[PDB]
Formats: sequence, structure tokens, C-alpha cells
Amino acid sequence: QVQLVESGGGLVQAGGSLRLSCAASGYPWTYIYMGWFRQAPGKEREGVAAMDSGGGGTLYADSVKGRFTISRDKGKNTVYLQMDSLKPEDTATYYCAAGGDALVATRYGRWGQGTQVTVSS
Amino acid sequence: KETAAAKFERQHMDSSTSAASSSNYCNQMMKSRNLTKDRCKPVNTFVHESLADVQAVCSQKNVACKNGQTNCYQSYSTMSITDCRETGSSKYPNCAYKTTQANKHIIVACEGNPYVPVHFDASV
Repeated sequence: QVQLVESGGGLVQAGGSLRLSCAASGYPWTYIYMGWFRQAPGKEREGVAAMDSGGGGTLYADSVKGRFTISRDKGKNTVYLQMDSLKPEDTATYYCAAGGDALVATRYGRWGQGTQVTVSS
Repeated sequence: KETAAAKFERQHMDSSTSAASSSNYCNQMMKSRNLTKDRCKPVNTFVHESLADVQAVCSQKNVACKNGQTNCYQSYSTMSITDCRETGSSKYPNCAYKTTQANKHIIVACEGNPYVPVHFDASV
């Protein structure tokens, strides 16, 4: 079956930047949508950003809009999240998700194991 | 309350037979699966493959849904299906259907964990 290899998490202070990377391995076709979700300690999992395999159709969570930028290699099963102006509220495990719809978590079928992002005061 | 995954099984799965066994199959199955209760569902498809094989379609080729959603999947193999179509003579509560056997790729929308079909979108 398919593996979503994630990388790029770390520990930074408020105002810093990080870049998350994800590549799906072993899928014979193209995931139309891939995106990023996150789950903070105690909180419900939430969509962060998603986009289509042509390079467009980007969707952002209201709280990250203007600070995070999603991209993909066009036509490929990769997805990337440039995270700037990081806030403590962004601390969470971030998950790549592949083969889904908009930012609706239950509509995504493939999930990475998660990459930890910690933003200090 | 019935889950979306269990509704899909009731409306679209019939692993019990390899194909529609008679011209009455749709009349019997549309009534038996509660698809004629309050009105005649005009069209419906039943899939004659194992539940495992149909659930595996959620891991197969990702395609756009007819409604614009992008969480649909097209079966890599053709599957034995039956298309049920209301006849011109059908009048609820006496719903009447034409039964047509086919072997086609199916397209389903998938949701959940486990990630399973919750909507039958099309056959191609």
C-alpha cells in the first residue's frame, strides 16, 4: 500500500519559519488533492492547507491564511508547506494527507505518521 | 442511526450473486433494500463483487466526482454490476424496474477510517 513520507518539522520561536515536505510513494496514479492537517494537544484535527495536482485550487485554514504557503510538484504526489510568521498557537503534529477533498479530513484516505512542530514564546 | 458506509452497502452491494439472476432482480432488490419506501428511486446500481474488492476501490485511481468533489476512486478492474432503471409503467407504490447486467468500472466516493465507499457515483 502507500507511504506518505513527511519531513521538515522542528522547534522555533514565535515569528520564525519552517518548511514541511511530503512525498507519497508507490501510488500508480496522481492524487488530485493533497494537503496538510494538524492536531494540537487536546484539540480536534483541522485542515491547514490543500491544493490540486495542477498547481492551483489552493485552500487555507482561516487562521494560517497569509502566513502559510502550500505548493506541489505539478502532476506529482508531493506537497509542501512553507510556514512563516509562526505563532505558539501553530504548535501541533502536522500530517500530510493524500487523495481527498478540500480540507475535509474524513474525505482523505492516506495519512502520514505526522511531523512535530513546536513554536515557543 | 445508519452510517454512510452501511447505507452504501444496503443500496449498492450484493455479493450474494455473481450477476442479476432474473428480469425481476431489480423489482425484488429495490423493494428489499428499502429503495422504494416513500417513492421509487429512479435509478440504482448493485455491485456483485466481494465487499473487500469494492472497499479496495478507495485505494485505486483517484478521479473527480460528478458533483466536483475530488475524493472519488475508479475501480482498476471491471466489476459485475446490475443497473436498475424505473420503467415508464412504474407507479409508486408499485415501483417497476428494468434490470440490465453490465461489467463496468465503478466510481465511488470514499470517506472515514476505515476509508470506505459512502456513495456510488457512476460506472464507466
